[PDB]
Amino acid sequence: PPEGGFGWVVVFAATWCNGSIFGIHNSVGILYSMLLEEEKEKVEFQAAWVGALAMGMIFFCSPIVSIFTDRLGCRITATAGAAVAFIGLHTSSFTSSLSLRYFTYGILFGCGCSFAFQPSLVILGHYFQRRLGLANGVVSAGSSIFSMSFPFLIRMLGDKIKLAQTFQVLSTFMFVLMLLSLTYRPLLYFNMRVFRQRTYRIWAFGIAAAALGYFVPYVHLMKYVEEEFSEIKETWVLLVCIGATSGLGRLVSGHISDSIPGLKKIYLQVLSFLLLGLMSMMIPLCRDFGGLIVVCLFLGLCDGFFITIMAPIAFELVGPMQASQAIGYLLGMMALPMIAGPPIAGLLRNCFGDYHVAFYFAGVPPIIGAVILFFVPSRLEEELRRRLTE
Amino acid sequence: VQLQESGGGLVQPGGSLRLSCTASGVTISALNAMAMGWYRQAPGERRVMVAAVSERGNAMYRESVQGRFTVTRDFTNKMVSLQMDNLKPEDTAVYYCHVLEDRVDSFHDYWGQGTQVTVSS
Ligand SMILES: COc1cc([C@H]2Oc3c(O)cc([C@H]4Oc5cc(O)cc(O)c5C(=O)[C@@H]4O)cc3[C@@H]2CO)ccc1O
Repeated sequence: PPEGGFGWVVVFAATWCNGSIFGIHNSVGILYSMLLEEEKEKVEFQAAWVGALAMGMIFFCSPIVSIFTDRLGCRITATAGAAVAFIGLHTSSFTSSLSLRYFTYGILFGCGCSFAFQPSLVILGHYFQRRLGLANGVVSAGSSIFSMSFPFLIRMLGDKIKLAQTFQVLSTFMFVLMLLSLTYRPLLYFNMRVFRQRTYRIWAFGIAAAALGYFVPYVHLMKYVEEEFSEIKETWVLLVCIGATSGLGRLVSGHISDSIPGLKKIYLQVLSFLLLGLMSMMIPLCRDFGGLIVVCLFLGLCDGFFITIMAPIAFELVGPMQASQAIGYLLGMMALPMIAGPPIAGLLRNCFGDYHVAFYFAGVPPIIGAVILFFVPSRLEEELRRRLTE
Repeated sequence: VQLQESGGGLVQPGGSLRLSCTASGVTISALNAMAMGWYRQAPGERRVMVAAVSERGNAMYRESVQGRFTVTRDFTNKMVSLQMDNLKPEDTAVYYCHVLEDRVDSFHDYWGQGTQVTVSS
C-alpha cells in the first residue's frame, strides 16, 4: 500500500465524516435541553429517549452495515448513508410532533450515520499498513476537535433563530459529507466466520464488558460538578480540558501504536481500562477543583488510548479481508452496554441522592474488562493449545 | 534450529526422571521468539505433544501428563528442562525435543533425537 500520497485526502474525508456525525449528535441534545426549559410539554422521558435512540442506532446497526459494505463497496455504502442522513435531517424541520420526530430523527438520521460510519473506519486500512496507527490517530484527533467546535459555533452564530432552521443549517454538513464520500477509491450472509478466533472473541467480550461502565464519567461529571462545590463559576473549563487532552492523547496514542509489534498493542487498552477504573473510583474522593482538573487530563488520555487503537488491533487480529466484519460486530456488541450505563447511573442518583455510589459502581466494569483482556491468548499459545488438545 | 543432546532414563513406578539440554543451529535472539516443547510416542500411538513452554513463559500440559510433570526454560542458554515426578508404567514411551516458530499464516517446526523413558516394576 502507498502509505501516503492519495491516502491523505481519504484521511481528510474520514475526519470530516466522524466530526460532523458526532458534532451533530452532541449539538442536537444540547439544543433540546434549552427548548425543554423554555417551553412546557404540549414527553418528559421520550424527549431524551429519542436522542438516546439516535445515538445508539449508530452502533446497533453496524452488523447490517458490514454486509452492505462487503457486498457493494465503501464508496457506495458511505454515499447512500450520507444521502439518507441528509434526507432525515432535512425532513426533521417539519412541524413539531413527537411521533414524527421519533421516526425522522431516531431512525432515518441514526441509520444514515450508521451506514456512513463503518466505511470510514474500514477505508483507511486500504492505504496505510505501516502507518495505520498514525492515520487513525490523525482522524480521531480531527474528529475530536471538529465535534468540540459545533456547540461553540452555533450557540453564538445562531442569532436566536428558531429550532426549525437549525436542522436546515445542519443538513449542509451531511450534504458536504455526501460529496466528499466520492473520494473513497478501492484497492482490494450471517456467516459468523470471525467468531472462530478465541483471541477475537475474548477481546470483543472484554471490550463489551468494559463499555457498560466506561462512559459514565464522560456523561455525568459535568453535572456532578454542578451539584458538588457548585460555587466554581469556571465549570466550563473542564470540558475544554477534556477535549484538548483527548485530542492530544489520541494523536500520541496513534503515533505510539506503530512501534508496538503484534498483539502486544492490547496492553495499552489494558492499562487504559485500569487507569480509568481507578480514576473513576477516586473521583468522589477529590475535594479540590485544582485536583479535579488533574483528573480531567487522565480521563482525556484514557479516552484516546481506548478509542484510537481499536481498528488497528482488529486489522492485526483478523487480517485486512475480515476487518470490516470484525469492526461491525465489535460495534454491534458494544451498542447495548454503553446505552444501558448512564441510565443506571441516573437511577442510582435518584435512589441515593448523590453520585458517589454511581461512580463507585461505574469504576468496576472497566476493571473487569481489563482483567478479561489480560488473558487474551498469544499467537504461539493458540497453536500450543491446539497441539496439546489434538 | 537443531536439537541434538537427547536423554532418557529408567525407573520404577512412583519414581522420577529429569531431562535438560541445549539446542543448536540457531541464534539465541531468534530462539527467544520461538517456543520449546516435548513430544510423545508410545508403541502403537500417534505422535502428540505433552508439554511446552510458550513465548511469554506460560507452561501448558496435556491431560495425561498434567498435574505430575513440570517444564522450565532457560532462554539465554537455549535450554528447556522437563521434570517427571511420580512416574507410572503408562508413561513408558519415546519422547522428542520440539521447537516451534511463528510465521505469516504458517509455522516452522523442528524435531530432535528420540529420548527413551521407561517405567518397569
Ligand atoms: C446517550 O447516552 C450516551 C452518551 C455517550 C457519549 O460519550 C461519548 C464518548 O465518551 C466517546 C465517544 C467517541 O466514540 C467513538 C467510538 C468508536 O468506536 C470510534 C470512534 O471514533 C469514536 C469517536 O470518535 C467518539 O469521539 C462518543 C460519546 C457519546 C456522545 O457522542 C455514551 C454512551 C451513552 O449511553
